[PDB]
Amino acid sequence: EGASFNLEDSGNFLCTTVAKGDSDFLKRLLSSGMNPNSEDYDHRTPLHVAASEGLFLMAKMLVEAGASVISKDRWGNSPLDEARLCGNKKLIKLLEDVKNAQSS
Amino acid sequence: EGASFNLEDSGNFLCTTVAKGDSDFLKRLLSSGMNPNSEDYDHRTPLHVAASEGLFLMAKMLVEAGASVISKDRWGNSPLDEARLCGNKKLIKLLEDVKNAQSS
Amino acid sequence: EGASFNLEDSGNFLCTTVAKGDSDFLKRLLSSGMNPNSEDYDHRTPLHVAASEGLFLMAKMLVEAGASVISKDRWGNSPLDEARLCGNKKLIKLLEDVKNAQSS
Repeated sequence: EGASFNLEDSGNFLCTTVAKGDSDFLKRLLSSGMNPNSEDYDHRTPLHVAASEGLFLMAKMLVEAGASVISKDRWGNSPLDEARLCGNKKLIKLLEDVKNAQSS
Repeated sequence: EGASFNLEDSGNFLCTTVAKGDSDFLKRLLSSGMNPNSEDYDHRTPLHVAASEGLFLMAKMLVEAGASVISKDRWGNSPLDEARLCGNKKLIKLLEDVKNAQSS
Repeated sequence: EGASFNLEDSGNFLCTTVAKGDSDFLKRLLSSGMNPNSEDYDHRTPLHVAASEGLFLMAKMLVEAGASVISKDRWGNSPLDEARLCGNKKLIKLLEDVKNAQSS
């Protein structure tokens, strides 16, 4: 039938979702179609949070959800760059592939 | 009678309140006795968030409520450091004076 | 009553648990008798595979349980070597310090 979450700070809620690590909850959220590109008061995406804490799994779910790897936080660099600094080379290369496809 | 907010991730919620920008709401929350400097998933205290926003008054009552100037973000920077990034001389001076008071 | 898992190749099953991602299960195992230093056919502790896969939380749990981060697998690579393979700074530092304290 159709409903929109329209949660206040939905992006921040997703960032926190990413933070706590309830994987099933975030798969359900992206299943409904919640935009992972929504930022926060820090203007950081949930993808930023996943990269910063190095959540390869959660970040790739957000990537299939359409999160922008090239949307850069106000001071914090692109989520891919955030991943580069945090480490988790696997995450860096995956987000690198994303970034290529996205920038195209 | 004895009342607690009992807010998990209460620092995160205070950061979302900073995002709202409602000084009155924030004052009420603080007056209820909640300022545990719980930072955020991004390890950014609500004082850090307000400093990044450029906020002075809301940062002011956050400082008086108990949020220490020595608190660190994910980068480990003080809210005074984030105000230095902001450059608001009144905010920088406020956090600087409180920092000098608190260093002892 | 004095119960122990007594599992054969329990290290391999621990590593498989790390592959699954169920952190609570692994925590229960290590808290109920499982030794985090248990290896596999490749002489890899769950720290080994966890650091290779970059699973910061679960390698953290076995570090809390306490396992050798100097132990070399079949490749002659320590869980520190696997952390370097992952590149995640948080891991790299965490296993570095824990390995240093234990190696002494």
